[PDB]
Amino acid sequence: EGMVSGGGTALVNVISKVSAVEAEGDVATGIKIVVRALEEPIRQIAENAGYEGSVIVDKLKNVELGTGFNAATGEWVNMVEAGIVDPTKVTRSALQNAASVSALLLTTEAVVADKPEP
Amino acid sequence: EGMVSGGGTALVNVISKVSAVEAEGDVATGIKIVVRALEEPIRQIAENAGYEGSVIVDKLKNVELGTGFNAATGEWVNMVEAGIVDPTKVTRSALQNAASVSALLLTTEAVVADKPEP
Amino acid sequence: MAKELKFAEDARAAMLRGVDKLADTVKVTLGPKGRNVVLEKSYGSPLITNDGVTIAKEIELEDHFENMGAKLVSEVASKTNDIAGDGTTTATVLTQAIVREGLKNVTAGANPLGIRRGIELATKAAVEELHNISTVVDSKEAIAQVAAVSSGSDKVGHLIADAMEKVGNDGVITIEESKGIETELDVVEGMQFDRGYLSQYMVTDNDKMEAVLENPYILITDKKISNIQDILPLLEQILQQSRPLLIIADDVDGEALPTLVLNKIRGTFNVVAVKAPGFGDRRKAMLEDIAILTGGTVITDDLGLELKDVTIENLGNASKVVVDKDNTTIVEGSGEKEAIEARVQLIKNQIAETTSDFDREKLQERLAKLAGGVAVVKVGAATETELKELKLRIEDALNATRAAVEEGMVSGGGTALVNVISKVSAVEAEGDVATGIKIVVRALEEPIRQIAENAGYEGSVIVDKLKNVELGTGFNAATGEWVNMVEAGIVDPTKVTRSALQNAASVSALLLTTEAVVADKPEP
Repeated sequence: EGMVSGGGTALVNVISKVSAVEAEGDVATGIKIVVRALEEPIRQIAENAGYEGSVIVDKLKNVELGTGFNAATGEWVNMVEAGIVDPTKVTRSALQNAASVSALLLTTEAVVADKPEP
Repeated sequence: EGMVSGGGTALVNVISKVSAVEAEGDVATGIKIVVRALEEPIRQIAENAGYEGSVIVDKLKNVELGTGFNAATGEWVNMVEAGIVDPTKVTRSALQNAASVSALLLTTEAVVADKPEP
Repeated sequence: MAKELKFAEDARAAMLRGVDKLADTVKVTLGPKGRNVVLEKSYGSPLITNDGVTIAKEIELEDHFENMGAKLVSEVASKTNDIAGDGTTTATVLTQAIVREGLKNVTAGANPLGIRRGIELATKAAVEELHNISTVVDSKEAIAQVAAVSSGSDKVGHLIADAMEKVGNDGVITIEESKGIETELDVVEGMQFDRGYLSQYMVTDNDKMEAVLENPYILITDKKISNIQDILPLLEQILQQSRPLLIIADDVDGEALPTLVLNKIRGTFNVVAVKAPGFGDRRKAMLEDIAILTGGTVITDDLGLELKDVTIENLGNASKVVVDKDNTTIVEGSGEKEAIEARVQLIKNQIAETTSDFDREKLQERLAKLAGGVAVVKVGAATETELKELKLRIEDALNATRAAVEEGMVSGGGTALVNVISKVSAVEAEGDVATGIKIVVRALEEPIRQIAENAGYEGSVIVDKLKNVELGTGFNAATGEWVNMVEAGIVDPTKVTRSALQNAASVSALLLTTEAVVADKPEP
């Protein structure tokens, strides 16, 4: 596949293109929901390091492409230069699986499960 | 007294000077306490308007003095020019009263109260 | 006493539960095919009715927060039941729908301020559209027709038309019970001014809330009456005369007001005190006008007259005085016609001489009030039951006629509400503003759907068919046939619908933004 920015930076880097997709009604809502959810990995990583996730997300949305947040040091550097790189296949496979299974679960309406034995 | 920036912008504008105060031990701990707490008004105002408080605080800490956040519009303008101004006396009196009463309460060790009548 | 501080959605959950209870109790009476509801009474047989406002008034919930919701929605309906008798229900239904859907949307994020903004924008657009499409009722024949609908028998149409023409659009029209069997229209010299009673204890007609005085004495003064001692000789004189007393002063307060209230409650004195209309130099103008009409004298320090020196002669006299919560009406003042004519000519000269449009407007108001007179409708019928029924029929007919005269006439049965859906959907917005726009668009279908369901027809089918028929053709719930409402007479005042929509939207916006609810804890 190739190499892309690690640490979830690539996920935020594609937010603009997703928001650019045109839809209406529930389709537009489904677009917005994915737009919101795509920020979860980077925000969670920032919170785990003690940094405020919202601040990191907002700053990342306004920096040049290829520059992200180094959770190890808390400094905004070039991930490619700093070696914080993740395979494209891993990210795209995770996104595809999560989206597909979330779509399957959201359409569930009746659950048949074994009653716990008293 | 005079006129200062409204919407709690003045409170954040004095954070740097408070952090510049030198102390050690519990004195330094209390200094950090006040530094952290001084952001509460602006953050709460931003949250009431639906904006993320942490983002607003972080951005305000890095903008020029005299420019704050207009909660009514969500735009970063000049408070003096936009008329978002608050009296100096109000802010300083509120801060003094809050600090004094918090100091009195934190030193409380035993509470004598009337037992509810059954 | 102990509070029950509660925040977040659970407070709003209780609010919604209360509003839903009240709406489920009220909305079942909506529409011509509305069903009947049974209300409990302390004594006598229980009352069964389909009148929405009474049922809403009688509702009181044990749960404190649900009681808050009920009282809120009731106070909303209060602002609307004043005109006609149906606007007190549609508002409740719209409020319920908007609150429910808005709460559901807010539960999933959707910053409430954006929802409120969208609701306000949609409501403004809907009001604009309603004022756009309407059958303007200004012709005399149309006015007579509207006076001849609702109950309106048939004669009330012509009677109201002639009285309206004689007194004008804003002229005072009064309804009286003639001792004969025929209903007659009379125009006499009278005064109505926007000054209600100072207290409800001296209300003579509890059902109508109005204070009614027959051949009363009228006290006219610009002074403030805070001491009962200032009027004791005059009170004794009037008690000797055993006649009602009307008091027109700058303000009656202090100890004199409770004393007069107690005397009225005990029946010792049939006295009514109201504030003096106008302020400053203006107040003395129509104070003198009232004195001229009633033959009384204004008790002012300029003339050297004291309250204790007031005699029976200086008091104004009239045949009948009606005092409501906000206005006081005088019928057949005892003052000389020539003096009233001279005052009218003086005011006309002032109007022709004044240069200030504000002062000219005030003088024109005084001139029109003095010269237009009062239309008197002496209702006559064979039996007291017939007389009362005719009186009630004329009352709402006059109210609806005035309401149509000011705003106009639109399609009834909620058809007008659906007819404006397209314009509201045409409003451009994004985010939570667009969400609120969709909220209002969905909620606007509630009245017609509810009316269709009450008659047993499927609401969704009615809504879908109505959205695709020509404007002016709606659904007749009485017959189930799609006819021209204007031709079929199913017409509702524009003011009623627009007021209900405005009140419902405003109160729903206020409730959706609520974050913390403070209520008294139930006592164990």
